[PDB]
Amino acid sequence: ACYCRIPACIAGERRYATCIYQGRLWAFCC
Ligand SMILES: [Cl-]
Ligand SMILES: [Cl-]
Repeated sequence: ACYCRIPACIAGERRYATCIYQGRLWAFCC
C-alpha cells in the first residue's frame, strides 16, 4: 500500500500523484 513522502519516494517505489495535507505537498509513492 502507498505512502505520502517528503522529499521523495524511496527505492523501489514510484510517484503516481501528490498528497496535500498538513501544509505540504507529498509524493504519493507506491
Ligand atoms: Cl504496505
Ligand atoms: Cl514533495
